[PDB]
Amino acid sequence: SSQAWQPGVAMPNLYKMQRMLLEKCDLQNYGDSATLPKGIMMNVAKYTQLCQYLNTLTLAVPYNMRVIHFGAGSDKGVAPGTAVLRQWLPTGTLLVDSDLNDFVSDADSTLIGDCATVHTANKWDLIISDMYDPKTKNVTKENDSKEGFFTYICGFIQQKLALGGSVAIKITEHSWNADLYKLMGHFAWWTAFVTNVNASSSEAFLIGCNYLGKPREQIDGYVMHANYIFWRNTNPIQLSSYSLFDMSKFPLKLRGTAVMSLKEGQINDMILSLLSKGRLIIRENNRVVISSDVLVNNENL
Amino acid sequence: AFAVDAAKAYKDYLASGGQPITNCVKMLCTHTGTGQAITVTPEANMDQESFGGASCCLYCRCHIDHPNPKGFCDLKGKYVQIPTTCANDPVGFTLKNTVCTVCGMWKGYGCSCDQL
Ligand SMILES: CC(C)C[C@H](N)C(=O)N1C[C@H](O)C[C@](C)(O)[C@@H](n2cnc3c2c(=O)n(C)c(=O)n3C)C1
Ligand SMILES: C[S@@+](CC[C@H](N)C(=O)[O-])C[C@H]1O[C@@H](n2cnc3c(N)ncnc32)[C@H](O)[C@@H]1O
Ligand SMILES: [Cl-]
Ligand SMILES: [Zn+2]
Ligand SMILES: [Zn+2]
Repeated sequence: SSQAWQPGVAMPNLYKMQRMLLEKCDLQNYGDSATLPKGIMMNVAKYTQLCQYLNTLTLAVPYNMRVIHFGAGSDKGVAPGTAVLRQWLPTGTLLVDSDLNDFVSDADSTLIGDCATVHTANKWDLIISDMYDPKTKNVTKENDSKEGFFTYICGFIQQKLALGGSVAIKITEHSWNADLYKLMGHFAWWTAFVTNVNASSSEAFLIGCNYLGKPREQIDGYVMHANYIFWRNTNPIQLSSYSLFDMSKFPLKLRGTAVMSLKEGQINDMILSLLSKGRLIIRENNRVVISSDVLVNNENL
Repeated sequence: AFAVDAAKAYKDYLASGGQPITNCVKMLCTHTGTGQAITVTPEANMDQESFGGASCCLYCRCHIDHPNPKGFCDLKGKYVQIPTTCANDPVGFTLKNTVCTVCGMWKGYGCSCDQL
């Protein structure tokens, strides 16, 4: 009932526990659009609701936080989602974004190129991805796990997400990857969150809350995506913009979460318990250095 | 001795009846903020809209060098408050107007330092 006053709807735990088979996604409210406040873009609204939901979880929020945002450019040449993330994150948070095509951004640094060309020396506290190829919405072909940028994202998380860190990765009916769902089991908690403003779409953000660096739970990703679609197919979400009108508690609280460098082998059950509670980040606190690989070619004669 | 003058070109285009630059990124906020011109987080008051700064910067949006001899952008990475009556052209507004160095309000749209 009250779901219309929330920023969106997270997949209830019982649907996560099913063993459904994958079906086509048929949303009753398909094609409907929410009424956005005057002059507000869908992507501003969408990221605001995502951030409002993230405010309800046990995110670690250290001093000198590091956040990276893939898929940040729009067809308009600007980065609406980055602008919302920077509003949401504490002032001074280091924010890097990236996209295939050129765009103008408020991030501290921007890398233009395929995500597979992005390398970073440091680990990150939060990874956001809006990466999406609309050519995947081919309803006439079978819906298999996709590779492409999802393969990169899975490796990036395992190699460069700090222990205690969190992610939010955009998926849809056809844009999904089984190993990414499997990796959700390496977090203390996970969900698939649907924004109320975009509830007529099969889009969701797959959210991993507090990374543990090892499986807490064995998740079959083909089954979990079928479970996700089953949920969407059987649970119409009323489009709603209601939460956009109350921003008083929007900013992410600067928790000053502790950061420690530790070697694998110092990670005991007390450490894992603190990681699982949003009370600790494990990574080095060096300087943040990034780069984009550039392919060189000379096309002459 | 030649440099492109983008400011003047946009001012002349506007006067010629041209459509203001679009897709400036408008933020959701309380509209109970300080009303200062350029801030690290949205600060629109009741008579303003807040926008992501890069999207309101002529030089950022046109992919040209900033006039600063060092190339630094006043707006990028910040939020700009624009009077609601002028929010159809934030880029025009930020170009044409000036921030009071004392109180941080826009000259003539919040700055009262020059009053008795
Ligand atoms: C605007 C109307 C309400 C359309 C109505 N809903 C409808 O009649 N169709 C007929 C099709 O045959 C397929 C389907 C599954 O019945 C409907 N549909 C429902 N959810 C969908 C779709 C869809 O295509 N695509 C591509 C999606 O991505 N999702 C999430 C669309
Ligand atoms: C929905 S859009 C971006 C919306 C954007 N976040 C916003 O805030 O308006 C999807 C984006 O994902 C990007 N992207 C898609 N595939 C990519 C890939 N292999 N590598 C890097 N970026 C990709 C696209 O260029 C595209 O801009
Ligand atoms: Cl499972
Ligand atoms: Zn600029
Ligand atoms: Zn003044």
